[PDB]
Amino acid sequence: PSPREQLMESIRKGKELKQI
Amino acid sequence: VQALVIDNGSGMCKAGFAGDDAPRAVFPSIVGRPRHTGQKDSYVGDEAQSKRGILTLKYPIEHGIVTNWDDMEKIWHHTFYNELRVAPEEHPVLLTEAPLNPKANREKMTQIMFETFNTPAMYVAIQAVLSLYASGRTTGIVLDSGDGVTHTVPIYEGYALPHAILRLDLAGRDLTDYLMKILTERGYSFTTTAEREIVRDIKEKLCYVALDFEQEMHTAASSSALEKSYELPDGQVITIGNERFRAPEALFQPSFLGMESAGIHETTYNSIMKCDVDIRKDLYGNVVLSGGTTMFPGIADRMQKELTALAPSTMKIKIIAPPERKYSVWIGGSILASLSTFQQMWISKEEYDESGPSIVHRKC
Ligand SMILES: Nc1ncnc2c1ncn2[C@@H]1O[C@H](COP(=O)(O)OP(=O)(O)O)[C@@H](O)[C@H]1O
Ligand SMILES: [Ca+2]
Ligand SMILES: [Ca+2]
Repeated sequence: PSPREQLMESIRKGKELKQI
Repeated sequence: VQALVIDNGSGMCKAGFAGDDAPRAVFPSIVGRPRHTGQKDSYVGDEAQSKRGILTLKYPIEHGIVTNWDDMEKIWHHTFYNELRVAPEEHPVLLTEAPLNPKANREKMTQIMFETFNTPAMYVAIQAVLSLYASGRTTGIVLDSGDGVTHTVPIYEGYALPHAILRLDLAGRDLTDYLMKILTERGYSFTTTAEREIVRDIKEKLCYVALDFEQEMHTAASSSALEKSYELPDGQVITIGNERFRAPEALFQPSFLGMESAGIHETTYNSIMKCDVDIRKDLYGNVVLSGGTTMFPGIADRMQKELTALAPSTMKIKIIAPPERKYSVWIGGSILASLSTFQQMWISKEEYDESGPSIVHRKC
């Protein structure tokens, strides 16, 4: 679909970030 | 291939690597210029402050908007070369900007990155929008209170609605200042910049927001339950009472600072009211607190109570105050720049060389 819609969807999914 | 994330705040610059949970560097947004001109050409952050007595100290982002680009280039140069120990020509750079940033300023950020720092790619994101992304939302309203500025930002699917953005020139700096003024009643004399730093620490450790100010004032007048001790660097111990909730009360009652502004609660409501009725349910149900000044214990409940008094009776209000909200702008940037789906969003040098700085408008 739209590149912006895929971005929005991945932001809603969330992600783990590397602990520093 | 690490992207860099730079959050240029009115008070503190936060910098690090995309994919990381926290910035590698946090330093004051100050540039120091020698008064005598006779040894380094400029100093940035902690070093500028440690030599304050021989430098002309500059605050180029005092209220969230850059007022001096040379000072800004110096902050960026210090971020890359001294703080992160990176060559900016080797990394995509994600920069943050204040909401309602003038179109000319977005162009200067873009030009400086490609022309002065030779970045292979860059992107400019609104701070408040990054805070919403940090909480896993794409629609919502952000109350971002930092050091020199507070903004209320309604967001619909990643787009900050500019007609609905409101700004208050009231934040942490004003609260610290107010606290020094009110602490004189206890015979305390905080005047020097080093003493201003002690008071900022008292604010950050012992201040809170009262659920009902009038009631809280009665409690402190009737008992000693709210009195707290604080040990100064010298070793001397001081007591703080109603000043604990009187200083943050200025966010809700700007008249305490001698300001005619509406409080943070009414500003949030005014922003919601500037938006289409169809998305208001989504705004009230997603109120995201961001920035150091929203860190106060009790602030979320106070916002819930205040907003409930202004909102339609049938409206479900939800306040989201993550415990890491002091760095949520940075965290959102780290998430954004390390996402696979974001990789095609970057403004490349090739695109910039073809279009000039104006490309930021079409891309960011
Ligand atoms: N725990 C805390 N409680 C209250 N205020 C805080 C706390 N931590 C930081 N602050 C205040 O927040 C401000 C810095 O917040 P920040 O969002 O980083 O600002 P900016 O982006 O404008 O530089 C300062 O005025 C600081 O004293
Ligand atoms: Ca900020
Ligand atoms: Ca007022």
